[PDB]
Amino acid sequence: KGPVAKRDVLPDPIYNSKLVSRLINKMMIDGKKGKSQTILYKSFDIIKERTGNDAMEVFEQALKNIMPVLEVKARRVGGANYQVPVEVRPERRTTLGLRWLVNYARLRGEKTMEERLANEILDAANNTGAAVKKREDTHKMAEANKAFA
Amino acid sequence: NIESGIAHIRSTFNNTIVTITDTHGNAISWSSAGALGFRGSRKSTPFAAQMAAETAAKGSIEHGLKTLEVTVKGPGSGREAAIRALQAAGLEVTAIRDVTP
Amino acid sequence: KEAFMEKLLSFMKEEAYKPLTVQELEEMLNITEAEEFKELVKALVALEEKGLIVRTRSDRYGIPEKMNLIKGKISAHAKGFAFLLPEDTSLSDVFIPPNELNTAMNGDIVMVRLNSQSSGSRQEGTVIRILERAIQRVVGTYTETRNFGFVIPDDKKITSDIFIPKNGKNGAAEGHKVVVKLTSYPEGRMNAEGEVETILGHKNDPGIDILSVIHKHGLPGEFPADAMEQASSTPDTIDEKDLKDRRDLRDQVIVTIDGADAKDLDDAVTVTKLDDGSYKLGVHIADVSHYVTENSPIDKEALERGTSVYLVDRVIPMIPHRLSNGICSLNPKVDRLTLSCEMTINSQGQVTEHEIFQSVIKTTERMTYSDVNKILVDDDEELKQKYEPLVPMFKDMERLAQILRDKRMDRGAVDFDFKEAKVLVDDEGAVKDVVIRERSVAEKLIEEFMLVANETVAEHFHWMNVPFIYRIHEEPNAEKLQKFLEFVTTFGYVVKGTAGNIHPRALQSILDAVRDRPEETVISTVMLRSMKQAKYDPQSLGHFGLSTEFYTHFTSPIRRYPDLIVHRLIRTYLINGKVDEATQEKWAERLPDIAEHTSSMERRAVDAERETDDLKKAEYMLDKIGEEFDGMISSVTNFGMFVELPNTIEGLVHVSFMTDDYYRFDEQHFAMIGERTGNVFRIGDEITVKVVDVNKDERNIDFEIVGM
Amino acid sequence: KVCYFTSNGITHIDYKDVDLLKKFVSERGKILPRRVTGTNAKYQRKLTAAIKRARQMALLPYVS
RNA sequence: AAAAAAA
RNA sequence: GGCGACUCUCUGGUCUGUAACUGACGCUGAGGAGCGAAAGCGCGCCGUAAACGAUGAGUGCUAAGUGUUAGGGGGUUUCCGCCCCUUAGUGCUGCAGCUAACGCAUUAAGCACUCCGCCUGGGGAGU
Repeated sequence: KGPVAKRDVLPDPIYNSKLVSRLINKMMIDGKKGKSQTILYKSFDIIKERTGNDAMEVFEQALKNIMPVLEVKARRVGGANYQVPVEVRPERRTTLGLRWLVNYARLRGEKTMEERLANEILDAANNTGAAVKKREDTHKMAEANKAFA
Repeated sequence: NIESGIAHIRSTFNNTIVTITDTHGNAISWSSAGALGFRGSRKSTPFAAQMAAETAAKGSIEHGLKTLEVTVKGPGSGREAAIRALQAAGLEVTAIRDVTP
Repeated sequence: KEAFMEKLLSFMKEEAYKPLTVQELEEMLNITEAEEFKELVKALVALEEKGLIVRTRSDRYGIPEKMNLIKGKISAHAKGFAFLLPEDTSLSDVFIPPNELNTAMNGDIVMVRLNSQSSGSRQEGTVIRILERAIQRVVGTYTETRNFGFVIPDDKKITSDIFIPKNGKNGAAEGHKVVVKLTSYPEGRMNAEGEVETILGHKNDPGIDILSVIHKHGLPGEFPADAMEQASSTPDTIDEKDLKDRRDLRDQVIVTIDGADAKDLDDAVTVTKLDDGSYKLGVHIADVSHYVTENSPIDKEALERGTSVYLVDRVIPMIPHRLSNGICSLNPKVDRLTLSCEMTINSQGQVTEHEIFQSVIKTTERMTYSDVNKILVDDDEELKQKYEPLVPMFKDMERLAQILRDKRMDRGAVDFDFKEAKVLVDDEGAVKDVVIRERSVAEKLIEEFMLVANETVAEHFHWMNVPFIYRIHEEPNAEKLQKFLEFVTTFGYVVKGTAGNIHPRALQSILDAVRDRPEETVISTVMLRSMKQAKYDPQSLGHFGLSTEFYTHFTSPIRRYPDLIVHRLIRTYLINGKVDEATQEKWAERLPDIAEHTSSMERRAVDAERETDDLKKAEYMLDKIGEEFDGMISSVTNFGMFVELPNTIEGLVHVSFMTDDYYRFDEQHFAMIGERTGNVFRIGDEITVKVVDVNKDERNIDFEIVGM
Repeated sequence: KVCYFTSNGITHIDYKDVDLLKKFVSERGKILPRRVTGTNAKYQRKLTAAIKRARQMALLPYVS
């Protein structure tokens, strides 16, 4: 009945960003937060070595481009079947940002995850790749059925 | 070339037709919400009825009308906006008359 | 089809393009054939579907992209939503959902993106940008918590509590009404933060309720020290030097007719009947421009004040009490400087001749409206005997005022005679009674004399063709009037005209037909709601409500800054003869800003006076919980219906209290219809209500239906 | 809300006095109820007839 | 809710 | 049973006021005679029908308080105007009483008297 409070994660110790921590917890498998803490700190050294920019400048830019603005929600009142355009709550923006970032990074062709995650962030930051596309995809779809809401 | 005429407005829940006639009921011109490309909910609205009265009126002004008697039919929302489309098009309204059967 | 759509879009893409209707697009494109008209409607629908144009809910097509947007003012609601009021008043209001406000507060000038689809009857939009912030200060009740304070705003349109940090308390205690200054606006999930600028007092202390309203609106407080020094140095009597170049009218029979409690006597009048049967009317107004000179301390303050504000328990005056009540006031049987307008008026109410000049008067008697009515109407022999020399003049004044009224109504003026409340308070500011304000013969007599003075001055200066200030009332909003015409047609009242070209006499042709009917009050009320507000302007654009081409305010300079300017321009152009190009250009530059400012200060005033009345009306009904009253349905909505009592107190019947049936709102008929019972509660229906609850803080009165 | 005819001492409502009658019909021409007019039942009956005689002789309309 | 006007 | 457009012709009854006249000429009414939803059917026959306030008719009597229809009178009031008083209904609420209860309560289902109709378990069977 009353919106449950989301669990207050700690800031990532080296970037002081609770966003970066949330990425670690998204990447973490079978409670192996160590593996994911390593992978990211390996991925962000890869970003900083290539770009020269701070990984935080790029990662926040990457999230901006992945983060959705409007989403499709199924509504079946009587008939309807209306894909109601819904504005993504700011917490659900980051959620879907980090989910897609990680989900598509794992699917990439590169050998190691630290490189795969680095390259997906670098592609996301350049407003390209697959995770940015996925946001576009649902917006193209939300624009397509924008007649409802 | 006739001056006095009736403006028969049939405002239904689906549509608003506006014929304009002479005193003998011979049709000078007409226009409907459906004739102006409105469809579905839009045909019912008083905006389409207003707009249907204008194109009907501007058709009649060519034939050279000046005064209109008005007859309204039906339960639609168009009659008030359509009539004020006939006074706004230029043709003076002598008398309205609800002739809903 | 595509070439025509492009040609329409290019036309709308021109920099001079404003949003136009289908008819205004038809005229502008010179479409005369019926088939080209079909093309246009088909092009407009196809472009609107593509989102390349947007129809506003006033049926005006605009290129969104040059906006994708509409610039306008936020009008917030207490339930967290808002409307955009566009700058272009021809455009319709855009609904803004609470989630789409994006930190925009009540009154903020914003840019709103238009939503291609709507979830209701009106066009939706999202606030993309805030161009100007309206609210900087907030009045509210301070509440104390363990480690911080908050202030609950008195403006309920501010739906979030203002966070006061522990250092921004500045001595405010639990229950104190407080003036907060906003240090931060709401952002994301954070409320606004602010610091307590001023403590007004405790909310339960006498007069703090009205003192919270004064501060809410930002009404002017104490006079500056230099203004009060100027006032205290101003002589209590006329200097002999000031009698030079003034017409001596001290030997004439000149009277003031005012309220019994009035001390700021602006006007004094005389009427002499001439041998031919024409009347000579003298109107003699307080020469405030003499005492208050241009760029004086009082002048700078009066401009800032713009008008006197008349709240329930007090008056906030435009000029200090030493001048307004002392040397400017036309006090009885003392010499007073005036600026006169003297008028010979024929048997049809036509001003054949007039003169405007400076004079000195000595008023023969200070009369009251009550006394003048008792002489004329009640035929009171005791008062006639008391004022035996003045009775013949009063009878000539009555006849002349009737003459002027007849011509006024024949010209097609709209006599809007509604029952206004007068709240009666005691010395502590507690409500004693709420009575109807009745306009008598004596008030309608002076009204006509100030009106004919006010038109006469306005006509004189129009033809002189010099920079001047007018009191204009523009033609009503065609959409608002179109709705009003539709409304009265349900009661049967058919009006001759269209909403774009109505003559003032047409609307009166309604108010007469409804006179002494149950539906009078509400048709009256809804007619008002379709009218524009009158403002000040340097162009003589006419006055719709009075059905006149020339009108200004000349007759009340003590309490109106536009009248005090009219006095200066009279002294500049006629008396001093200063009609030079450098004088004209000086006034031509200043009058637009003055006219805009004083018009703002008037609206501010009227809003503030009302708010105090509605507060004290609510205070009055606190002790009437459980009592039954007859009333008349003054407004119906989807949530309930408002009920106006005989004293002009209004309340809500909420639909929850209508327990006998499920009631559906009919928007066209303005009626709540029971589904099962078939009970119909319409606008204008007399019902008997009972007082259920009264909230003074919110100004709410809550009824239930006893019987029809 | 007083009855015009008990007020103005009017025993006989005549169908020919159109302008009087016209004080009691609607704008559509329908007969105004007694409630709304404040008329006496007696006279309302009287009036009503008058009107129906007036409407028959095309002095008043049936439908405006 | 909503207007002149007046004060 | 019933009776709602308007006008006219013709005709029945009702109430209010005065008491000039008549002088108990009244009341009920089996039978009979007439009228009579809806039909039924063939303008006639038909003649029964929640044709049931679910309450014969008549009269006298027994707290109020309030609304309405048509009247009468008084008060001041010019007159409206309220106010008071009454009569004939038509309504609500509610004593005393009555009821098995529910209710009825001066429009009694209260207290009395006259006359008529009508009932005496359910079903069989209104056969």
